[PDB]
Amino acid sequence: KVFGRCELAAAMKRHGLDNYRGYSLGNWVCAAKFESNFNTQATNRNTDGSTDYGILQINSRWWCNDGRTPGSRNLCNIPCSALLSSDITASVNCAKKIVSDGNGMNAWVAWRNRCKGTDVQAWIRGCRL
Ligand SMILES: [Cl-]
Ligand SMILES: [Cl-]
Ligand code: NA
Repeated sequence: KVFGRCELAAAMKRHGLDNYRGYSLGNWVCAAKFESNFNTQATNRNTDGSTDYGILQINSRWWCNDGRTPGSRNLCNIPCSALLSSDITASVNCAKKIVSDGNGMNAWVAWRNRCKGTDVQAWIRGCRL
């Protein structure tokens, strides 16, 4: 599923992400735009052989099982394929664990480089929430 901007914002707010660990909703929408272009089916292979999955590009080296990243962990206890669903519940729940792990949203490279320090409220401007 390719989300609209305000549609995704409402779903994330309906999933508890607004101000989660201090990150306003616009941070999460900005991250999803530049990680996946709001596409739940996005995948990208990394040099080390791990793969990133879904609307927030969660990496199989630590967070999910895809059967093809030897020596990796599955800290969200899910198959990586579950992160590609049109229902974003599994991605949101796993993102809550990532952002709690000490490094905040710096875990998402595109957030650090394209969202951090910008007017992220602009990403939810005009949405009914
Ligand atoms: Cl915001
Ligand atoms: Cl933080
Ligand atoms: Na894994």
